[PDB]
Amino acid sequence: QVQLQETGGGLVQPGASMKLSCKASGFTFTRSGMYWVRQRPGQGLEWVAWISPNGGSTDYNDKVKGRATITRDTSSNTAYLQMSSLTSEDTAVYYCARGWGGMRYWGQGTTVTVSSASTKGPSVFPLAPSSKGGTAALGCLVKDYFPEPVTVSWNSGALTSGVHTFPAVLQSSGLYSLSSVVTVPSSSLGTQTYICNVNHKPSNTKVDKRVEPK
Amino acid sequence: DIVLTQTPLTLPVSPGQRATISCRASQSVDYRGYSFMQWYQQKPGQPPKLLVYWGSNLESGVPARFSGSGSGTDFTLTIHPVEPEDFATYFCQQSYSTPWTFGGGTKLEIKRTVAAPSVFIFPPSDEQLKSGTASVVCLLNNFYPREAKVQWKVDNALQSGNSQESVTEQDSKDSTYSLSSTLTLSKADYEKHKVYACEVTHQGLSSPVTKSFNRGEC
Repeated sequence: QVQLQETGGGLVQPGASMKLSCKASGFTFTRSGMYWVRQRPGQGLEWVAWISPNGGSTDYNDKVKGRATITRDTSSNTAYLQMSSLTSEDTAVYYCARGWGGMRYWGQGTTVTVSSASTKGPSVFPLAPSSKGGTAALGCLVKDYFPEPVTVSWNSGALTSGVHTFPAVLQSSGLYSLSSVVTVPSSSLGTQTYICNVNHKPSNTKVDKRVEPK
Repeated sequence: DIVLTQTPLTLPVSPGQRATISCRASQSVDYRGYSFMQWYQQKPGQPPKLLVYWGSNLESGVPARFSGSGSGTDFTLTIHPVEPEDFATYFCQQSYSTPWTFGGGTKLEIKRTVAAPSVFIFPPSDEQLKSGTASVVCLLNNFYPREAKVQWKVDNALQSGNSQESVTEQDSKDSTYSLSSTLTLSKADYEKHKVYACEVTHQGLSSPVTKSFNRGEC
């Protein structure tokens, strides 16, 4: 396959720097430039930087000009975006792209969060059902974590049907919070257990919360 | 700068129907026969996917029901037939002269029959109340269309300013939305009142549904 692997994201202080990387496989076409595109939370795509197929000529968005360096190592088949004097307006998911014509191969993205806020693990509370209809609803509230992201599965991924995991919400405190819910047969509340699996990697927090009625 | 204006901003369309997104460039994007205009599809929580490159070359692996066209300034991505999986934001992008620039995006909703939400209210856990805060969650589940209103009332006082809601992306499986409104209070305030309720208004309900509890009672 022709994959791109994006590394070096994470939480950074205002005025600090970042250095992202992009590794590749099998292309190596030689007529194909390397791009960096970013996406600010809840917004569209913004072009950041570009390095031409042969090295010579780089290029930058005016928002980032002076502060960014795009380079490529032809031997390791890897590109880099270094960027300095970072502000909160640089907080975004940085995408790495490559191709000849358009941008046909993308990496999955890497979140850079510019903030002097502290990393904080979530508290995970149940959304317990009634105590009554014909179908029950239950969930987990993941409160007061920073930065993003957080990951919620149910019964270690064995329960996928009826699950709605909601987008995170930035609270007035500056901490994030999200809810994940699942609708299940009320007849199976007695028999089967429902555990939400939360993981907030940034804080090393990994929690299993069982949800029962009461 | 080649400014790309993309219209319309949002667009709901039925399965089988034709959806036409257009992109207008502030100046020409052409050299000889070639027009350097690309189309990307971003489903949420995912990187953009190349659909059409250089005006009208359908990217390999993409189905033929997608097709791009246009010259100079005016370009159009058409989808026909539209399908439930085509929920996404679509982006035009120019690669004629630096800086490379994208359009603002166009958000494609899928249409379907009206579906009322199933409303659930969740009181705060004893767990949470031990700490400073009380979070009360109202869940509107599997409804169409997206437009719904949630109203929190605490001992008959309409709350506003202390509620926050988010909405799932359209289910594709059944093309519904779901939505959670989360009312946040101090422990103190939470024990100062008895009756907590969310009233949901929605098109598929013949009059607003209210789900509530009284603090304490099972």
